[PDB]
Amino acid sequence: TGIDIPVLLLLIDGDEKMLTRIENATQAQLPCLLVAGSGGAADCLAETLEEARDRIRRFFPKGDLEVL
Amino acid sequence: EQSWIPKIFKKKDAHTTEKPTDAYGELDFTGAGRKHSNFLRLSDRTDPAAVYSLVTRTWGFRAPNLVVSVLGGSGGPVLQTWLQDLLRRGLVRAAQSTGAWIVTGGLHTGIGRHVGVAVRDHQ
Amino acid sequence: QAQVERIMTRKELLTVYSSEEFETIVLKALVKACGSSEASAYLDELRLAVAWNRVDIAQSELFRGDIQWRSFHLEASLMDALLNDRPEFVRLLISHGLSLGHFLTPMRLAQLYSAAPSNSLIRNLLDQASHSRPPDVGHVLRMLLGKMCAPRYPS
Ligand SMILES: [Ca+2]
Repeated sequence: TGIDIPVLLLLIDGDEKMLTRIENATQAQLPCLLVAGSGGAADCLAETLEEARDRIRRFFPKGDLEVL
Repeated sequence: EQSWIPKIFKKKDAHTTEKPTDAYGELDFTGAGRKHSNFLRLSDRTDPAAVYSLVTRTWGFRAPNLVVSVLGGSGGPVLQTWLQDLLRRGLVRAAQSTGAWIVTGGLHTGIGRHVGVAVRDHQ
Repeated sequence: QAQVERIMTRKELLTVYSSEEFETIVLKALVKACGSSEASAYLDELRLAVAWNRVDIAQSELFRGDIQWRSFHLEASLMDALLNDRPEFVRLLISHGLSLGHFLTPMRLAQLYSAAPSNSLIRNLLDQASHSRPPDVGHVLRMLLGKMCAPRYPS
């Protein structure tokens, strides 16, 4: 400002591109929040935090399993 | 004060070259009765320092206590009402106490549309 | 021993019922063996939960982000919960994307008043208003509250 300005990212849901967005926002450190129960990339990342291929197919039926 | 905008920022990728920015200035929505806003056209190459200085010093917005960037999908249709309550009675209600910038899509897509209406309601 | 091991290979299809209730165990067993996620395979479980008032089972198992619900899936369950006085399911189904503005129609609105008990006061008032077929709720409101305060129902 001389106080630091905190920045946070909120992920409601997403397609396969939101995984890339989260990876890019994590390599360059930025905290992220994942909405539980909203499906998509948010739920895919939330369920592994707290059958992996089965989960990836469950939230990404058309996704490339190995790359995902 | 907006005169030097075409010189600091550029519009349009090896097939293209940079050119002075043309679309910029204030923005009024016809008949909306809202406050006068600001808008700018800029290329993806632009480094964040110039844009941040523009927002903080030329447009007059004060430095934010915190920034929350909302990213999501579902495209057109509005979200389920529990997500609506999470947006309004959650993020926006909390940001009302500290004061904050909420960054998301500036379009009429569902997530941006509900973020805007929640911000307006708490305004 | 071989038979018991062959059975125990597939524990997902087995549940234990202890006297220390029946509906909850039935719901758990039915959900445990579903597997798919197209939201068509869970309608039966949703109807059973509505009938047995299993709010927590529905909210935990049936409404998760994996299962992609939308309005036409939940309209029938919402009407079932409205008619049979299940407030928690009414709250749950609306919160999960059931557009109330499109849902409510004069037909279903009249059907809701048909759920009143035959001996209830509101039934007698409706019959008296009709004796003075639309529900005629506005006439009852005029008789009760008077012209000054009665809403011009429908709103
Ligand atoms: Ca089933």
